[PDB]
Amino acid sequence: DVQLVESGGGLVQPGGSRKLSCSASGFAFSSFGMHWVRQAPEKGLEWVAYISSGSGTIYYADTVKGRFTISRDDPKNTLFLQMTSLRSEDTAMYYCVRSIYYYGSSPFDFWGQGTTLTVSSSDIVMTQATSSVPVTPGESVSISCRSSKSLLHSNGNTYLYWFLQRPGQSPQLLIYRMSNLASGVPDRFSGSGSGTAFTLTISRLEAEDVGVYYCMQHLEYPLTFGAGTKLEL
Amino acid sequence: CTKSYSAFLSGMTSLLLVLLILLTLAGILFIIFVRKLVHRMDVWLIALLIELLLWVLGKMIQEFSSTGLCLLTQNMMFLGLMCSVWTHLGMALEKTLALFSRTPKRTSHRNVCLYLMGVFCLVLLLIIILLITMGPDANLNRGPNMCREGPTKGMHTAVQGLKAGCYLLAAVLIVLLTVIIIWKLLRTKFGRKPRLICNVTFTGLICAFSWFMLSLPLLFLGEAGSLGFDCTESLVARYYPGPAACLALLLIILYAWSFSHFMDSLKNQVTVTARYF
Amino acid sequence: IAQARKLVEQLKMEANIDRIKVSKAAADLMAYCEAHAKEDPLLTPVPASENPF
Amino acid sequence: DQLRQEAEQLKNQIRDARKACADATLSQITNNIDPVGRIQMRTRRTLRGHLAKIYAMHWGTDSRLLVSASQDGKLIIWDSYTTNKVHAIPLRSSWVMTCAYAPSGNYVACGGLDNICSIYNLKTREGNVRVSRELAGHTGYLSCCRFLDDNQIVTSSGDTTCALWDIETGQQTTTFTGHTGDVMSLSLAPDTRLFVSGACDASAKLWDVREGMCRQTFTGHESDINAICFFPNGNAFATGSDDATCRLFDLRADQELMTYSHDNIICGITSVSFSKSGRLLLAGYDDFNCNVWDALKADRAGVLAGHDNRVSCLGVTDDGMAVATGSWDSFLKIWN
Amino acid sequence: TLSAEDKAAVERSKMIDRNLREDGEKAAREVKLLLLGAGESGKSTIVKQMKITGIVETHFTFKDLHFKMFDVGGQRSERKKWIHCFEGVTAIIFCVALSDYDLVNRMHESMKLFDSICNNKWFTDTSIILFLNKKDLFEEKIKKSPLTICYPEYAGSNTYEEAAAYIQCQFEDLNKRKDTKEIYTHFTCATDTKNVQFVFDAVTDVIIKNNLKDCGLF
Ligand SMILES: CC(C)CCC[C@@H](C)[C@H]1CC[C@H]2[C@@H]3CC=C4C[C@@H](OC(=O)CCC(=O)O)CC[C@]4(C)[C@H]3CC[C@]12C
Repeated sequence: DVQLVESGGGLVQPGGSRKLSCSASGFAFSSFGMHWVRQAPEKGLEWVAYISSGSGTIYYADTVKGRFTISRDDPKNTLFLQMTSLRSEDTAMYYCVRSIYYYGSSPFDFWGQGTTLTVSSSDIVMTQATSSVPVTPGESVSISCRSSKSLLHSNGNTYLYWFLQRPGQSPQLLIYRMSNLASGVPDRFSGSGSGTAFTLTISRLEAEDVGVYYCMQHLEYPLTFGAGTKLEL
Repeated sequence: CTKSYSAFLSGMTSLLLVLLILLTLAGILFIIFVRKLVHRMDVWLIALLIELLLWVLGKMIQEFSSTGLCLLTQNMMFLGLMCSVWTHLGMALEKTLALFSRTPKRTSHRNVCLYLMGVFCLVLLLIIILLITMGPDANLNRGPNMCREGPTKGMHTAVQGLKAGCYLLAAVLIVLLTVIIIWKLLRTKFGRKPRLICNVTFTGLICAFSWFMLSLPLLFLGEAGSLGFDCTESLVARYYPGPAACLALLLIILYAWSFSHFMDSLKNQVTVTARYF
Repeated sequence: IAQARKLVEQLKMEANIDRIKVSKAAADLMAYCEAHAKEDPLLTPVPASENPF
Repeated sequence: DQLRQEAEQLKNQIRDARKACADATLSQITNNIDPVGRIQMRTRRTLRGHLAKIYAMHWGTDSRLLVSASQDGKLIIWDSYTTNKVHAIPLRSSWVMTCAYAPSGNYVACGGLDNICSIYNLKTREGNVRVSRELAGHTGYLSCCRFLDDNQIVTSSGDTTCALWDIETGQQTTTFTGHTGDVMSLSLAPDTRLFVSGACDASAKLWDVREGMCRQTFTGHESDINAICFFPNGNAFATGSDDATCRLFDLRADQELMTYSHDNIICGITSVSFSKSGRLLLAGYDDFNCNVWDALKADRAGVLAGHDNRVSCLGVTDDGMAVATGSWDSFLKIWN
Repeated sequence: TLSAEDKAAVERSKMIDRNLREDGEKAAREVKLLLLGAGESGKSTIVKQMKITGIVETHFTFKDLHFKMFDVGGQRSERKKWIHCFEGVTAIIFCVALSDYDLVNRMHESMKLFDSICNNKWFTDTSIILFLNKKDLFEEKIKKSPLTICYPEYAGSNTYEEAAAYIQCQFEDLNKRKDTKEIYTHFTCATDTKNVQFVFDAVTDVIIKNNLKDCGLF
């Protein structure tokens, strides 16, 4: 079975250096691009870094560039992120995401366990209105999202991704590229919308739908997550 | 000085040059279009044909323009001759490496490019060095349409000795390569054919002859102006290089005739083009 | 042996079927070809904006 | 024995029956049809990546992805819009003569001189494509294979047999016998109730997937049939054999209808496909180029000439947009 | 002008194109031999002589040169429908039993097979290693029956060497393409341990000839 187990973290002095690792066991690791995605202990998700398949293309976020290095070991199936001079904005949970890119693939499909790192004290804006709405089980619901730039590219895609984070769990892909439903996800979810105006409808909201819902863009780097919509009862 | 036109030989070396423009552009367009550069010999032959054209156009500019333009024409004719010389060296070295192979290196034309670009850039650097040393203002026109190799009678001999020394080193190398190819081609079983020894011998000896006949400026090394300043034009040695380009074309034809994929393309194209045209 | 019995049984199974006229089959092929000629991209060349290649 | 006289009498009965229903010919009915003119097709994409000769191809039902199998031991799934190789599968037998793309898109198949049809799982977890099921059972080489669902595949081999398999169990649920020479092609019907199979004994047999019996049998060619293709109606089919002749038969009339021939062509046909409306008949030849015939009037309405070796595989998309021709010079070309 | 995950699709295509190019330059330094011959000749013997159903592939290695041998004896179908898959083999190893000049002759079926594959459309330049098997039993049965019962034009003796040389020269003049291809004839038996060295010394000349063909000198 697919497993991405991260290691490294804990209490770190400010200004020191650390290195997280992500042991990948259960899949052909050398074909997958890898992402590091951050999550603050009260806020939402934000993208840290991305290394490509075969280490050819490396991208960092603008708020983390220079002092972070993402690397991989393909014979050993491990993914390192070496961080230097940790500030107070870097105390968070770090997730290890895999994503493969070809025609018809589903990026960001599997997410790691995520490790906690506690320190000692022209981008596309993706709004979501934080509408933490209560809902009874059995009825329908619709979560909205809005961008600042048209995500519909010239090729025909609409690079909007929907993620569900349950209480006490890692995130999980529901809808990739606006319309397409991921695998292992029940068909009650539906993504729809036009340029800069998106929505996710759930019909017959059952259990294990309570949680936070995020809308990410993959139109151009850096990848910017929505603020989150926390569905509840 | 005094000189002689000889309109007979001028008509000869005009007809030969306008023949060698057309019979080189036809080969270039045949290699690119109908032959599509699928084989490595198409890369070698397109290099040889473009190096002959780059010489023939320069000689035609020198003979046709009454001004002279001797810096441009002399430099491009030297570039054509030196790159033809090292293309022939590259071909007869590739055959020598083929005879001593062990495993079937079924590789396509990717290491000829590292040779051709290297030869072109190295002769470009060795003519940039000459234009830096001799200077871009020389006025070396010893006669109308006759150009020496620099106005200084010391520097002209000092660069003619360099050119002839490179030519003679290449001729000694082509003699050694043809000897070692025939010796390795006689210890095999497929190689005892007379055609495979005749082609190698007659493309080695022509190279050796035409680069020993370009190195005899090393014999007149007594600081003489015997090749460069004495004008003359009573000789036929002013009108030599038309037949020299024809000899290089015969070398190209002999290289192409022993390569059967080019030959059946020719024999098919002359069948399909002499019917509708 | 027994292969010839199976061969003549197959020939008899093929022999007793219905065979419509060649004019009817030709008219049906003509009607199918002329009924879908508007939706044929290689037959009638579409403009370059409609063309994905 | 006296059974051969019964077979000859029944063959003469069938010949008289199928000669009785020939009320006209296809040419004298299709003279009232405007010709399609000079069809000119240009090489849009040119997918390069194979190293030995390409022996098979198949499009996708989304008409964007295609698969190609070659003799260097590689299947390659190409994105034909952007010429990007989506997948490259290494085979354990370098001698593949057929390949097939599943109509759902999850699977791909290949087979050849090792008599085994391997089924690979494209849309999988854990990344790479891996072998789902090896179907062994034929005793000759595999000449064609075509998916019915994701669990049913019909193969046609060079031991004079076709077979209908079940990819979950792994064994032949049906065996179609009746050919005397090596079966070289196959073409499923649009409704996938029937399929034709052309063989080396110059006969094309219409089978029946549900009841494994030869429904009809057509003859007309003089040499071995190399390629077969259904008309888009599902009522006719065209063959291509080694005697430089394509032939449009018919199922409801049990007879040939039209002969696609030209005296300047003296080489056999390697592959055959139809246009989407059934107006054009595409045919790949041995003299290095493909031909485009008006399927109702029978004349060379076009020539696709861009290959330097023998055109081996050919396929028109499911939306009729393009034509991929793959050949023995290891190139595929997407004409449009 | 490409998207953020069209650039990665192009990068994946470049990486697997690199893998195709690497695996094709690796699998072109392999010597692909094609085994052929009549039934009960010496093919199954010479597979065992050289330290070792569809295509039967046999990999071995002799002095830094990897060999693939494709036995096609179990492909009981039409030879004219899959033989062009082997167009481009390095050499054809054709086995002929010398002790078939009286069996039911049976040397003439082998001569028709040699003439069929030696003058083929697809093997106009493929060299042929030609193994002649069981010479030590062919000389045992040459003391009794003469060679004239299979060769009526044999104006020669019944010596083993003369009969063997006549059989070899009767085989090697079947190629009409005397200049394009060549034949490497050998006399082997069960006690040799040197047939694989003849195979190596005979395909090194085909390797040199094909390297020289790539350089333009055919
Ligand atoms: C003094 C001058 C004449 C030196 C020679 C310079 C050029 C004439 C040579 C040097 C490198 C050669 C190139 C080497 C490699 C190739 C790859 C080849 O690409 C292919 O794979 C075949 C063409 C195709 O299939 O598209 C196209 C020709 C080209 C550019 C050759 C064209 C001729 C070039 C530019």
